[PDB]
Formats: sequence, structure tokens, C-alpha cells
Amino acid sequence: FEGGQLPLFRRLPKRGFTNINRKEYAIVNLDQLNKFEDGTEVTPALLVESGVVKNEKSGIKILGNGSLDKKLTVKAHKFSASAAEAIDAKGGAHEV
Amino acid sequence: PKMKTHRGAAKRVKRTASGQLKRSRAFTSHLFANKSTKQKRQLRKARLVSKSDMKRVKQLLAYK
Amino acid sequence: VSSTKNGRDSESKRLGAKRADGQFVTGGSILYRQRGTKIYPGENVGRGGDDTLFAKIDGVVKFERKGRDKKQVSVYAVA
RNA sequence: ACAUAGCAUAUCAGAAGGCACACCCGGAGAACUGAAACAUCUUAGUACCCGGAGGAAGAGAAAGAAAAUUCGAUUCCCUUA
RNA sequence: UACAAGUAGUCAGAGCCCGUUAAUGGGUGAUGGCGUGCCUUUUGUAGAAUGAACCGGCGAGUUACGAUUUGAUGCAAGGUUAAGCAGUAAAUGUGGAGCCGUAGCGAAAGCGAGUCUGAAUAGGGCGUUUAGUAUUUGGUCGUAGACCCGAAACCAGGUGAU
RNA sequence: GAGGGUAGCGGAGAAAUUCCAAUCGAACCUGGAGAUAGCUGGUUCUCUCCGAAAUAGCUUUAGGGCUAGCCUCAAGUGAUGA
RNA sequence: UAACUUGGGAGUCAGAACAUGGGUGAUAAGGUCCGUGUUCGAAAGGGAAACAGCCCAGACCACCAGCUAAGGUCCCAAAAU
RNA sequence: GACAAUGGUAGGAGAGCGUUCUAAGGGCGUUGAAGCAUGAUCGUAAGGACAUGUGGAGCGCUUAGAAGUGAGAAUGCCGGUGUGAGUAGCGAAAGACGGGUGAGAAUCCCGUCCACCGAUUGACUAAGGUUUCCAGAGGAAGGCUCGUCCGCUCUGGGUUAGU
RNA sequence: UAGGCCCAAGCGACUGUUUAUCAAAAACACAGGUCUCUGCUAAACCGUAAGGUGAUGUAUAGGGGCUGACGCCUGCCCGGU
RNA sequence: UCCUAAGGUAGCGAAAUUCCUUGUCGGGUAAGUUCCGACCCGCACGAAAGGCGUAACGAUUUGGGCACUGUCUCAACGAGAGACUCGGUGAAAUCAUAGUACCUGUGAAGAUGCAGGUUACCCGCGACAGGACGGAAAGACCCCGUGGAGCUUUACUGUAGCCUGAUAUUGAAAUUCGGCACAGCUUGCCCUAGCUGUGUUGGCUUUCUAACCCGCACCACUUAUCGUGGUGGGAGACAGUGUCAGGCGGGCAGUUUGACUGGGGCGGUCGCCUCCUAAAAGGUAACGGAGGCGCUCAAAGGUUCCCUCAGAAUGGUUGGAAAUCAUUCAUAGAGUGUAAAGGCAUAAGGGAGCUUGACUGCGAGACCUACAAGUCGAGCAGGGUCGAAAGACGGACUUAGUGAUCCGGUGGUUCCGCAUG
Ligand SMILES: [Mg+2]
Ligand SMILES: [Mg+2]
Ligand SMILES: [Mg+2]
Ligand SMILES: [Mg+2]
Ligand SMILES: [Mg+2]
Ligand SMILES: [Mg+2]
Ligand SMILES: [Mg+2]
Ligand SMILES: [Mg+2]
Ligand SMILES: [Mg+2]
Ligand SMILES: [Mg+2]
Ligand SMILES: [Mg+2]
Ligand SMILES: [Mg+2]
Ligand SMILES: [Mg+2]
Ligand SMILES: [Mg+2]
Ligand SMILES: [Mg+2]
Ligand SMILES: [Mg+2]
Ligand SMILES: [Mg+2]
Ligand SMILES: [Mg+2]
Ligand SMILES: [Mg+2]
Ligand SMILES: [Mg+2]
Ligand SMILES: [Mg+2]
Ligand SMILES: [Mg+2]
Ligand SMILES: [Mg+2]
Ligand SMILES: [Mg+2]
Ligand SMILES: [Mg+2]
Ligand SMILES: [Mg+2]
Ligand SMILES: [Mg+2]
Ligand SMILES: [Mg+2]
Ligand SMILES: [Mg+2]
Ligand SMILES: [Mg+2]
Ligand SMILES: [Mg+2]
Ligand SMILES: [Mg+2]
Ligand SMILES: [Mg+2]
Ligand SMILES: [Mg+2]
Ligand SMILES: [Mg+2]
Ligand SMILES: [Mg+2]
Ligand SMILES: [Mg+2]
Ligand SMILES: [Mg+2]
Ligand SMILES: [Mg+2]
Ligand SMILES: [Mg+2]
Ligand SMILES: [Mg+2]
Ligand SMILES: [Mg+2]
Ligand SMILES: [Mg+2]
Ligand SMILES: [Mg+2]
Ligand SMILES: [Mg+2]
Ligand SMILES: [Mg+2]
Ligand SMILES: [Mg+2]
Ligand SMILES: [Mg+2]
Ligand SMILES: [Mg+2]
Ligand SMILES: [Mg+2]
Ligand SMILES: [Mg+2]
Ligand SMILES: [Mg+2]
Ligand SMILES: [Mg+2]
Ligand SMILES: [Mg+2]
Ligand SMILES: [Mg+2]
Ligand SMILES: [Mg+2]
Ligand SMILES: [Mg+2]
Ligand SMILES: [Mg+2]
Ligand SMILES: [Mg+2]
Ligand SMILES: [Mg+2]
Ligand SMILES: [Mg+2]
Ligand SMILES: [Mg+2]
Ligand SMILES: [Mg+2]
Ligand SMILES: [Mg+2]
Ligand SMILES: [Mg+2]
Repeated sequence: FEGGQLPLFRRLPKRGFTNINRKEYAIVNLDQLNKFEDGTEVTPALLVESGVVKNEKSGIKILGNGSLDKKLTVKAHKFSASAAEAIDAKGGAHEV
Repeated sequence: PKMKTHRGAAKRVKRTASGQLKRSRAFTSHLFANKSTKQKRQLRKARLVSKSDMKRVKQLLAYK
Repeated sequence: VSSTKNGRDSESKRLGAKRADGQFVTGGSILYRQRGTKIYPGENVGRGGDDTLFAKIDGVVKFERKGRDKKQVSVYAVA
């Protein structure tokens, strides 16, 4: 309340909407993938069990922050272009 | 009981990474013939909630 | 019975100098707010649509004589 | 007119009335108040009144929830928030 | 203590009477200096503005649930359980559903250490280039009567024509 | 005089806002109920350090309030202050 | 010898006199409205008889010590008949 | 050791005093607890001891915990007690004396005289009250004084209908 | 114990009534005047209704408005409501 | 002669009405703002919110007499109750503690309590009321509170109720008049003015009886002015009643009805721009002193090129003091759309050609600033205009010419689309 001056949150306008079908992904970066032994088959179940991912949300997306230092076969619902490139370049493989 | 979010403010702001509140701009509804091209162009750009306003309103958006 | 027809004035516009002779300013800094050219733009200084004088480069402000009756403000790059 | 009101008699551990200022279901239903005034809105389907209970009541075995490897009456707690 | 002008004490001080938690003591006070109670409310109150006859008792920021901040402690890219069940109305065990954090940007599709705007590899906004989380002391706020007392009134159902 | 009738969003009134149980511009009691009171009053132990304001802006605002200004506590910066 | 930034907590939004620059009023007001300074407010102590706002001066506590400020030195009444 | 700061209302910050209860430890007490009272005691403050008297059975202390935790003011609430003050008042009026009674008499009883009402202060009686009526006894309180008396207190009685 | 009287003026015709408890009046009422509604399950009034008052009355009656004994009178305007 | 719906008649009139006003004149008195009579310039009488009279009446208002008197001159005495003294009994409001003088001053501006003087031995009792801004009641006047309540209305929003239509309850029949469509004729493929039938669609009006109604009669239940049932009569698809709809609706309800203000009201004002006040940065008040704004321009914008005023003197026709022409002088006294100020003659003023930058994305930095906003801005990119080119151009010499959010309309959109499209 501002003593009768039109309050801020009435002088400013509303914006936007919320998407009913909004999707959000549990994200995993390459630096986090670095904990699995080279040759590992990283899957959503393995990520959850290992505790890298707690809440899977709409699925696992791999992102490219940090450096991958291991060869892995990564199964996830989505990949950043950079994440897929790093996984392949380290000799590993990725699949959606 | 739980505190209640101020729903109008929630419809008018978004919280940024450092905890600030992104806001849209007043004077963007009508009467555009009375505001210069430059005025309207720049009113198109979002701002933040000022520090002095934040002191007053922060509890309204604690859950936001 | 009694009333005044006066009692009006507009908001003051905060005209005048905004930076000092000898002060370093960055490009775009307003140097002088005015009606008309009470002061003229000198070297590396521009005059906006409302007669405001502003610096075009980083440098030192210098208020200078312009002829006999007029004056200007210029901005010079520091060595 | 036929018999239908009506009238008379007999039977019935049939009803009635009370309350525990509680809980339940339903009928009907405010205002001060908040909105820094006020009418939509709020207070609130709250208080008060009334009817009906029961030891609990109400609800209940999908013309349901959903959108997968689907679940399988109702009620209640946590969470969703 | 009966020649004296007093918010009553205070500082100085003879005289007189005492003798203690024994201390450079206690009671009284001729006389001198100084000095217009307290609270509230006020620009300012000795105020002739307010309140209290006196004494005693009683008499006003609390608790719950949320928020935020600070301190404390445990663990830490993790942290933590809720109901429930067991237990002595306990500690506690179990319970990972859930919550917060580990990634942002966008109205959104979405993309992602970047994203949005933009025709733009431009410029600009918000971000990246570690630290959180659980419980709890303190502070403050929100919802509750929310520090306490006080209306004139409004509404509902009753009681009254002695 | 006796026995009775009319009851409060109502009665009654040869009319005065007049009477309805010793104050009627709307009786009384109980409840909603701790109505609301931006007003007045009150708010209880001690010492130590710091120490304001009575202004601007906006306000159905003017003895109220909000943000700024001025106080305080802590952490940070580091000479940027006089 | 401060200053600035961020965060926790505030109070304040009735101001007064005096001096001075001005408006207003009547070169009226202990008037009223701005600028500037001080003091009061929230400041005891000394002076101005008494006297928030003037003059001197900012009380940590104790002393039956000293020097000064404003102001004073015949008596009340300390100090020069 | 030095030398610097320490007036202060709203208000911020800090450190503490004291109250009741709880936990644990350690104590006191009929050879006298708490409470109360007095004293010339101690600490920078809130406050803490000690002695003696009263009292008669409970209570400190240490550390930590928790709060119905501190009053001088609210025309505050309840109680007690002052002041005004031996003051205002003692509520329409005519009594006097004698004799009784009694611890005590203007005030009770009896007598004489006097005075007052008399369309009434008389006699009935309906409402209303509900034992106040009668007898004996009493004198705390009530009675605006007194009291031996009373509508008061105690004890025992009292209301009779075919009309 | 038991009328003071008289001359004039304003107001209300009069006897009545009223602010229990600061107003008794020139205020109310009034008999009279007028307007208007009402054909009877009347109009008006109370009530959600039923049921009532009006009225066991019927236009010489009943409700409402205004005026206010009596005498002499009551003019103009229907544009507005 | 203007205007009106029409312009106040009779009666009355300084009045329960007359401000001025104690009007003026007459009466009454020694003296009369009152009273009575008269007058009429009725501030602002007047005919049933009746006009003007009016005998009787009145605890009515008003003026004058006689009588009367302690009302008064002007007070005195006497009787009784209280007061006073004594015995008995014994409250109250009030109250920060009180050893509680006066004067002149001081001071929150009117002092028992402060200063300086002045006066004053300690303690009662009967009396008086100047002060203790004495007690009593949280001022009732005044203002304030986005307080309350009662009341009004052509304030707002509602609503009881009433009126009106549709529809249900709700049926039968006849006449008559229309809309639409087809067909035939019809007069100046289809128009215009018409006509007869043909099909549904519908109105108005009558008639009927069986629903419904009767605070109508009679009959029974039944000792009953209720009720129910039966019969007759009346009425009748109406009325009544339900749902829906429009109108009327202070009858009744909930509320609103601003602030500033040398108290409040009334008047004025409320946002924005310029100047002065303003104390040579900026800022700075008053119901201080002066004015403007709520636009305008398609060029009065951009750019290129070119140009220079107002006025005066002297000559010249219609022509004058000023019209248009000519020379000279003329430094800004002109012009700059529009207030003022600051600017502008290297033009920001004037003329012409070509034009649409009065662009799209933006924007380092800066001013202003509580916020929301407001202002300036180089420069980069795209695509342009003018210019030979440098280059200029994101409106106008500069500063007013404006209004948040919510909601709704319109256009665009490689956004979303509640199982999927
Ligand atoms: Mg839009
Ligand atoms: Mg200006
Ligand atoms: Mg411009
Ligand atoms: Mg409200
Ligand atoms: Mg309110
Ligand atoms: Mg059941
Ligand atoms: Mg003596
Ligand atoms: Mg103050
Ligand atoms: Mg005052
Ligand atoms: Mg006094
Ligand atoms: Mg007061
Ligand atoms: Mg008092
Ligand atoms: Mg007390
Ligand atoms: Mg609270
Ligand atoms: Mg009666
Ligand atoms: Mg009456
Ligand atoms: Mg009245
Ligand atoms: Mg009464
Ligand atoms: Mg309530
Ligand atoms: Mg209350
Ligand atoms: Mg200090
Ligand atoms: Mg407003
Ligand atoms: Mg003054
Ligand atoms: Mg003043
Ligand atoms: Mg000043
Ligand atoms: Mg002082
Ligand atoms: Mg002195
Ligand atoms: Mg010396
Ligand atoms: Mg001397
Ligand atoms: Mg201090
Ligand atoms: Mg000091
Ligand atoms: Mg504190
Ligand atoms: Mg307490
Ligand atoms: Mg005596
Ligand atoms: Mg006395
Ligand atoms: Mg006496
Ligand atoms: Mg007496
Ligand atoms: Mg007597
Ligand atoms: Mg007897
Ligand atoms: Mg006695
Ligand atoms: Mg009469
Ligand atoms: Mg009376
Ligand atoms: Mg009377
Ligand atoms: Mg009349
Ligand atoms: Mg007439
Ligand atoms: Mg006369
Ligand atoms: Mg009249
Ligand atoms: Mg008339
Ligand atoms: Mg009359
Ligand atoms: Mg009479
Ligand atoms: Mg006597
Ligand atoms: Mg006596
Ligand atoms: Mg006092
Ligand atoms: Mg004075
Ligand atoms: Mg004195
Ligand atoms: Mg008084
Ligand atoms: Mg008052
Ligand atoms: Mg109303
Ligand atoms: Mg209301
Ligand atoms: Mg006002
Ligand atoms: Mg004044
Ligand atoms: Mg200056
Ligand atoms: Mg200036
Ligand atoms: Mg121009
Ligand atoms: Mg779909």
C-alpha cells in the first residue's frame, strides 16, 4: 500500500501466459557425467540411482557445461548440440 | 497458515537469476499517437523492480 | 470577494552546466542544458535537438571564448 | 340409488416430550467488518432460527480418473501448492 | 519549634541526645547558600493543559502457522524427509512420496552456458565463469482480536402494554 | 376500577419526534462480538555505546500513509570524505 | 578523518525563537511564507533580576585545589570605593 | 604504560539484575524454612548478604531450560483506609408533671391535665404484602437520639362456614 | 371560608387536546366548507397467505387530501409538473 | 413598446409579514423605540398552505385606567424553623505532597509556590465570597474523522408493490381482416396500381361449455355465517396462479455527496508550459506578481542552391500619414505558427527545385529523479532522400499541446491450443 498513490503492481501491466503443455527437463552437464567409469552405459535409471538426477521432470537433457573426460554410451531424452558433439568426440555414443 | 502470493504482482513480474524482478513498462496500452517513436520503442524494453520498491513489496512475492 | 488570478508556474528544468571546465568526461556526457545556444558546441561537442551540449569523445571539458560576445565548450582527448 | 363423507366400537411397548450450549445431514439465512469511502466482491453459506437424526452421520461399488506397461467403490491423512 | 514567607529537599553548620554490620558512627537541627512535584502531551507546561485522595493486590508486543534476515550446528553437489508404522503421550527407528539446490534465458514453441530481442556472427537485457540445504536462538513482517482498555452504531433471535 | 387487545423493519398518537416499565430520530435482553476506532489514554527492571526528524515527492491527502532524506547494527570497498 | 556499497532494525512527515537575504502584511504582530546560520527541540552548567529559542559554554564519577569565558568587582553579592 | 572517548528525546545496538517453574549436581532446615520487621552492610546500577525479633515447615545455591517475569499514573478493576469533620443532616406537628419499672429512662408503662384530626389522623373493605397478628422473654444488630420499648431477636401460639 | 373592576388591540370562533419530567400556545382537534377516490369480494388498510378491519355498512355510504364556527367573499394563468 | 402560461382582482397593509425604521401624521403621557388611529414608496400581504370582518369564549399575547398595596423611596420591628451553644448520633462531593501573604514584574503572553521588594508572633470560633483560570459533566458552540444515526430528493444502485405482454393451466365453433409463396387475369424476364381462388401462416371479434372461479341460493355431514360434498344460478377459456419480459416505483433499502483554505462556509483553485519573486550553479514557499497550453503545419518537415530586414528621408497617378515603384541612409528596433524566456542576420528569418529521415532494428554514455515516468545522445546495421561532393536528414529555433492500469475493438503473428487433429 502506498497511501493512495496508485500502487506499483497496478500502474504496471500484466504480461504473458502459462503453457498448459510446458515441458521442463532434468539437466545433466558433461562435468557431472565425468563420474561414470569409461565404457559405462549412462541411462536415466543409472543417473537417478547414482544421484546425479533427483527429479526426472519431463526427461533427461544433457548439456555441455564443463569438459567430458570419459568415453560413455549416453541414453537420454534430449541432447544439446554441444553435449552430443562432446560425447561423440570423446569416443562415446549418444542415443535419444 | 501459509502466506498468500499477491496474484496481480505475480501476473506482472518474473524472478531473475540473482533474485531481481523483471517487470514490463507503463504507458504501453494506448494513446500511442501522443508518444514519440523513440519513447514507444524504448518503452518496449523491460526493466527491473527498483530497490526502493523492492523494500516495500518483496514479501508479496516470497513464493514467486 | 477576493481571489488571485495568479498562482501558476511550471516545473523548473535544471538547466545550466553539468560538467566543469577541466573535468574528464566520457563520450555522450551532457555538458550544458539550455534554451537556444547560450553556449555553442565546440570541438568534439554536439548540440541535441533541444540545444543540449554533449561530448562526442572521451576527454577534458574546456569552456572557451567564441569571438567577442559568444562562447563555446569543447572536449579534447587526453594525451 | 349403489356407496362415499361421516359416525361408533376394539387393538397397538405406534407417535408425542426431553437433551450433550459437542459432532452429522438438510431448510432458511444476516450484519458490523475488509475493500484504507462504496454498490460487484468480502465478512460467509459464518452467526442466529428451524427440521431430521446416528452413535457416528454423510459418501460409496464408475454413464469414474486419465492418456501408460494405465488405474479400478467410498471416506480420511500427507503432498501436489 | 510561638518575628516567621516554606514543591519541603539539598549542600554548609553550631548546640543537644545517643553509641553501630566500628565505619574518616547514629538521632535531632539554631542559622547560611541553592532550589516552581511526577506523568502525559507539546514549538514551549511550575503551569491556571491532562491524570492520580492514600495504601495494597490485579492490570498491556503473546502464541500458532507461513515469509525473510542474522547467529549456531550437521552434512555438502548435495541437503532433507511428510503422513504413516513401531515406541513409554518420549528420545528414536523406519518411511525418499514430496521440497530446496545442482542452469539460465524466453510471453511461448523452444534453445541452453547461454538465451531473448533483432534481417544481423551487430548492439543491448537477463545469465555463465559454485554452494547449498536441514533444524534452531534472535530481529522484522504476513494471516489470526495480534500490545491493552474505550465508542456512537449495525445485524439476529428472544422479553416487555402491571 | 376490574378483566383484556395492539410489540420494535413494530405498535399507539385531538400530532409534541409524542408514549411503549424513572433518558425513544427508533424499547429491553442475549448473541454475531474482542464490530470497527488512520482518534485519546495507558504500556511495568538497570546500566553501557550511538543517536534523529518535524523535509521532498505522491496520496478522497492534509494531526494518516508510502518511497526518498536524516538515526542505528553488521559485512564489504579502501582514501574514493572534510 | 572520513567516505561509499550491500543487508537487518528504526523513528520522523505539528516545529520555535534569534540573526540575516527576501515575498506578504502596514519597511504592523511573539504574524505569515521561502533562503542562510545558530540555539531550543533532544542541553545540564555561568551571564541576561526572574526568563526553552539571547551571550559564554557541551555535565563519565569524586575533591573544602588552580586558570579562564560571557559577564563583572560600593552593600545585597565573589572581585578595583 | 600511554592517550582518546563517554549531555541526550524518538529510535537502533550491547551487557546485565531480579521473579515463578523444570532438569541435573551439590546443600540448608523444629539446635527453627519461607514470609514479615529493624539495623550504622556490600556491589558501577537493577540489586546481594549478615545480625536480631517475629514466624512455625519448608527453602537456597550452581549450570542449563522455560515463561501468566518486574507498575506510579490507563476519569484503570477490586479491597481497605483517610480528608472534608465532630462538620451537613437526624424527613411537615405540643407537650407538662406525678407514680411505676429498671444496671441505666426526655424517649418504656400507668395516671391527670393540655393539645391535634374529626367528608376525618375515625369505622369498614377490594387489591397488594404474606405471619408483619397474639402471649411470654430479650436488647448484639435494625430504629436517623435513647430504649427497660418495637412492624426487630428468641420461644410458644393463633385463622373453625350448607347460607 | 366565598369575584377585583374597566377601556382598547393582535391571535384562535367556541367546550376540548398537547411536548409524563424546562414550551398549554397563536400549535392539534373541532362543528362547517371543498376536492378526490369508491357500484360492493367497494375503495382504503393489516397480513406471505389464509383470515380480517371497512361493515353485519352500500354513494344522504365508506377512505384519503386540504380548509377550519359564523358573515361577505374566494380574481387571473392549464406553458411547466 | 419588450416579454410571458398569465402578469396580483376585492379586501387588507410599517402587519405574528416593513430591512431602511424609533417611517410620517394624529391620540394618549410632564416625557411613549411599546400601544391605539390614520397614511401607503407592501425590502418581502392577498383570497380554502383561504382574504377580510366578527358577538361569545381564553391560567393566550399587548397597551392604557380606577382600586390597591413594603414592588419602590428606604427601610424598621415582631413571631416561628435553620444557623449559634450543650448532650446523642453522624454523612458528602473533593483531594499530587503541602509549613498555602501582598505588590510590581517574569513566564505557555492573567502566579500561594519564580524575581525584587513589601508585609506578617503560634492555635481556634462566627461570618463574606475576590482568587485558587474553584467542584460538578473527557464542550452540546466551532472544526476535524474517507465516525454514526434520523430525515429529503428530478444523487446512485436497488427493491415491496402495481401496470403491461408472451407462455403454461387451456377446450369447441363461426365470422371477418392481414403477412408470405404459387398460379390466373389485370391497368401503365420483370416493375407498378389492383382483383378471384389456391396453401399453409397469423390478428381482431363473437358464440359455446367441460376445465377454472363465485365473501350466490338451497341440501347433507351438523346443535356450525368455518370446511367439505351435492344441486341450481352466475361467470368462463376470461379471471386467478406459475415462469419469462418491459414500464412505473424515496412506498421502502444500502450508500455516495473531494481537497486546499491565515477557523469553516461562500468565492477562487486543482494537470502542463514561460517569466519574476529566487539572495550571479542547481533547487527553493505563500489564496505572492504576470501570462500561456489541452494545438498547428503535407509544409510551417528533409535537403540543395540562392537571398536579407523593420523604419525614415527624397521623388512618383488613381495613392491619402500609411498600398505598389526608385535611390540613399538604416545592425537589427523586422521576422522567427502559437505565452514568456533564452536564442537566431554565417541565420534558427526569406525564396525556389527536388523530396518524405514526420524511416526500421537499436543504442556507449549522460541529464533528471522517491517510484512510475521524463529528457539528451554519439555510434552501428538495414533500406532511402537531397547534394557534383564533403555531407545532412530518426519532424518543426528551443522549452507546453497531455492520462497509469484493468477491460474491450481492429490489424499482424515461423507463439500456445486442456486425449489427438
Ligand atoms: Mg496492446
Ligand atoms: Mg521556470
Ligand atoms: Mg526537436
Ligand atoms: Mg470499507
Ligand atoms: Mg476502512
Ligand atoms: Mg450412511
Ligand atoms: Mg523564635
Ligand atoms: Mg517532541
Ligand atoms: Mg498549544
Ligand atoms: Mg496552582
Ligand atoms: Mg486532553
Ligand atoms: Mg484528578
Ligand atoms: Mg494504586
Ligand atoms: Mg503481532
Ligand atoms: Mg393496561
Ligand atoms: Mg398523546
Ligand atoms: Mg419538530
Ligand atoms: Mg419513559
Ligand atoms: Mg464477527
Ligand atoms: Mg471492542
Ligand atoms: Mg553523542
Ligand atoms: Mg486518487
Ligand atoms: Mg512565528
Ligand atoms: Mg504559526
Ligand atoms: Mg529559517
Ligand atoms: Mg540551557
Ligand atoms: Mg539566575
Ligand atoms: Mg584568576
Ligand atoms: Mg564582596
Ligand atoms: Mg550517553
Ligand atoms: Mg561530554
Ligand atoms: Mg534493541
Ligand atoms: Mg505480568
Ligand atoms: Mg462542635
Ligand atoms: Mg466546614
Ligand atoms: Mg455550621
Ligand atoms: Mg445543625
Ligand atoms: Mg421526625
Ligand atoms: Mg405485635
Ligand atoms: Mg440506638
Ligand atoms: Mg382556542
Ligand atoms: Mg414538560
Ligand atoms: Mg408547563
Ligand atoms: Mg389551518
Ligand atoms: Mg384560488
Ligand atoms: Mg407605529
Ligand atoms: Mg400568506
Ligand atoms: Mg390557496
Ligand atoms: Mg385560517
Ligand atoms: Mg379551554
Ligand atoms: Mg433554632
Ligand atoms: Mg453533638
Ligand atoms: Mg498538576
Ligand atoms: Mg511576558
Ligand atoms: Mg518571593
Ligand atoms: Mg471549573
Ligand atoms: Mg472533549
Ligand atoms: Mg434513503
Ligand atoms: Mg454497511
Ligand atoms: Mg477541508
Ligand atoms: Mg486568523
Ligand atoms: Mg545563489
Ligand atoms: Mg538559480
Ligand atoms: Mg519556424
Ligand atoms: Mg486439443
